[PDB]
Amino acid sequence: KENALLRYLLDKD
Amino acid sequence: SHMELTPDQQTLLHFIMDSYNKQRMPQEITNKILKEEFSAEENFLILTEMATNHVQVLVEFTKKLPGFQTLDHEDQIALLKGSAVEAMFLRSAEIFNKKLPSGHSDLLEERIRNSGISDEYITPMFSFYKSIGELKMTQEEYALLTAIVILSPDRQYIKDREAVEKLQEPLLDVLQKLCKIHQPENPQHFACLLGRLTELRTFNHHHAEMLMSWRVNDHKFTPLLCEIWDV
Repeated sequence: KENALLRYLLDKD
Repeated sequence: SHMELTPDQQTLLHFIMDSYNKQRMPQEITNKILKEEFSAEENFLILTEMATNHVQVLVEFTKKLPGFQTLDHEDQIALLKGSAVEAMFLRSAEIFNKKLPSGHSDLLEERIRNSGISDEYITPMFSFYKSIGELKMTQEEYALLTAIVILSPDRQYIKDREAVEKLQEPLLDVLQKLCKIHQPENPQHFACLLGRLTELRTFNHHHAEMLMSWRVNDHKFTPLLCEIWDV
């Protein structure tokens, strides 16, 4: 996906 | 009472401060500032490590801002990407001005000026650091200003700009009051803080040009930095 790493950090508790 | 936080504002302020104080620079990085070998290559790699940490810390600070996770998910990404450079420069200014010992700051500046980065972009960075330093902001003002930069309704690609504006306006009201509590003799203080956000926005262009210039031995950036800066 786009912005995969940022989305990983955003959705990681 | 035009200068006194209501109970809800004081709760909001504590909550932002808790989130702001939660993370700082890992000792691994501050240790490298002090004892790593000195070369343009080593210095550039420390600075990319610092930037990567800045992004990580900013995401965590932003996730804890009240209301942020109620926003549309694409707008959340749009805010994090849109604000990343301004928030990095604001954070790094505080770190340089207030969070490092003298000597750490001296060696970090020496490493910054000897990292293969052109003086075209280093000189405005240190000018801004001093310009921000002149305001002599408290930790509370720094934290609130940072949250105001992050929750900007004006970033590219925001779908629901009203929703962001609703989150940012209570922070501005709090900051207005903080300026009257902390610098009661300087009525222009809050306007001066917002005046510095104008200089802060010049670093979107400064950073974009820097990314186009040479990189010591043409070293690369971390995946996360490439992603947040659209490299």
